[PDB]
Amino acid sequence: CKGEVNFKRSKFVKVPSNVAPSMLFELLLTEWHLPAPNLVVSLWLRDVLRKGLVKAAQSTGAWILTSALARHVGQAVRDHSLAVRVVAIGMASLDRILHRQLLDGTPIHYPADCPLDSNLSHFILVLAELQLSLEKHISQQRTGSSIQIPVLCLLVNGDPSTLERMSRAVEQAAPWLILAGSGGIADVLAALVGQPHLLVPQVTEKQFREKFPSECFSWEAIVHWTELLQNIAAHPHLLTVYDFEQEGDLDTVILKALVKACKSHSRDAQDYLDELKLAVAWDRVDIAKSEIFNGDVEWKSCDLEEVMTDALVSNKPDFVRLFVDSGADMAEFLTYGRLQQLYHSVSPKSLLFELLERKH
Repeated sequence: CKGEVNFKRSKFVKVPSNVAPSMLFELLLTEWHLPAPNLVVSLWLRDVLRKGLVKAAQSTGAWILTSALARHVGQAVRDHSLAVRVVAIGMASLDRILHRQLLDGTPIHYPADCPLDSNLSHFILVLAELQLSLEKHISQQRTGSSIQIPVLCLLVNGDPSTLERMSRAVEQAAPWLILAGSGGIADVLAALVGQPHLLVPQVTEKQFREKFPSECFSWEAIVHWTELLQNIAAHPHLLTVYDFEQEGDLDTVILKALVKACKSHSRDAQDYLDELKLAVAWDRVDIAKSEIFNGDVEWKSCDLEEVMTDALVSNKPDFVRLFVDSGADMAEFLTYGRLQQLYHSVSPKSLLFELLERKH
């Protein structure tokens, strides 16, 4: 069901039980008319995040999966939108929303002193399972020149139950990147990950009593969280702890984690190719060179060809230096058609474009 809230109208798509995974995706794509996401991330530290990435997202755009500490960041992103574009989707249930009967049965006034955040301009009215489903759906959807789409899990100061949300997500083939200083289950995660015996039957209780000792817990939930943690810690790939109290660049470790991730899933050219396209977007070319080409992958020219075109078109010289140095023979690459393409891919704003146009 389609609805509009003249609050400047926000879109509502009815999110029925067991909804098709590719249904809400195409609905938000078409009914909301947003551009293709080149990146998706599902939610000192208060400035590091909201400055280094928020600014570095403007270059290429991305999608941010959130739920209306959190209010400060919501207001921050609201302030960031005031100054290619990034979109936010309000995938949320209907039970926790107030005045749900008013919107169920045309500006639906839902003034409540609960209501949803009016900063968002879209929503999907119907929870963790939907998150996992959409994540696996986007991670499979190939945005291309056949190009897949990135999705990441940013964890911060979470609660205990999130481990379950992480547990299945570890099976979801999703890299996890967590910060060590957020102040919740993130810190215990950061502490308990490194062990000779990766398990922790009771010292898990030792730390959960050590960190956040406001509520007392039964031993059954403690041993259950212990087995959950033992199951989660068995995928080092998706798992990636880091610190921002000493030194970093969030988009740098971001690529670091994503790259090490696409390392394990498989070893192909096209496998690494999305990530290489990523570094292309981020110009973190040194990282990839040390990491991707020189790291493991022995490339084939015919493959990298496409990317090479991309890189050149970006006036992006260095990566070309490398890809050529990676053994790309532009002599092989060159085609009068290839140059025809390249030139037709010139900037319309360029006086070159105008001059060529007058010529034509």
